Amino acid sequence: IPEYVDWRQKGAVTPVKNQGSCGSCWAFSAVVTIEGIIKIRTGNLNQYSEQELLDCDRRSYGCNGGYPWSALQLVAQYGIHYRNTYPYEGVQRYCRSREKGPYAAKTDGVRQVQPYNQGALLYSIANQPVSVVLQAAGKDFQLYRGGIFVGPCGNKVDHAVAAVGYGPNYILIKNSWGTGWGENGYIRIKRGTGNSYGVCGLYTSSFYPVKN
Amino acid sequence: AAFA
Repeated sequence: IPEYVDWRQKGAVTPVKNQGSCGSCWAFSAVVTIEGIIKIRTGNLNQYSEQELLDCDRRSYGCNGGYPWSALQLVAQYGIHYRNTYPYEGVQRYCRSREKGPYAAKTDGVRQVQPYNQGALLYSIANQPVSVVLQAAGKDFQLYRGGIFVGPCGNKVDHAVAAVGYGPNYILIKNSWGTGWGENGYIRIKRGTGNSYGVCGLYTSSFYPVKN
Repeated sequence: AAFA
C-alpha cells in the first residue's frame, strides 16, 4: 500500500472535463470510476459518455441531481458507450443507448466502501479509483485555485467528484469543473486530522463497479 | 437527496 498513489502517471485517468451549467456531478464521477477499472485489467484506457448516463438514468435527476451509485449499477446492468458515440452536450434527453447500438463497456458489479473510514477509502483507491462526495456548495472550495484544502467547509454533502490518488497527507480529487479550477481541474484535500466525516464530508458515501 |  504505497506511500504514494497517483493513477494519472499510471495511465488510468484521461484529460479533465466540465459538466457546465448541468448539475450532473454524478455521471461524470462514475465514468471515471468504471473507466479506471476498465483500464486496470484490460490495459485499455477509455473515455465513456456521461451524457448517456444522464439521458438514460431516470432514477437520477439528470441536469440537476443524481446518484453516482445509480450510474455504475446502470452500466453493470446494461453498459455504457464511448464519449465519442455519445459525447457530452450538457442537457438531459432521450436515452440513445439502444438507438446508439451495441454497448462498448459493461462492468460486472458495484460495491460501496464503508462510509467514514479513511483507511478504507485509500485501500480501494489503491486497488482502483472511486466516486466520492462532499461539500462543494462551499464558497472556499469554489475559489480553490491550488492548494491543500482544510476549510473552512461543512458536513452538508452535495457534490460528487473522484479520488485519483493520495499521499501521507493529501488526498487527490478530480473535479467535474473546467481545468480553470483548483490545480488544473485537480484539488488536494488533507487527510489524517481526526475528522471522521472527513473535511467537506468526503467520507460520507463512496463507490465502485467490479470487473473480472 | 440527489447530488447536483
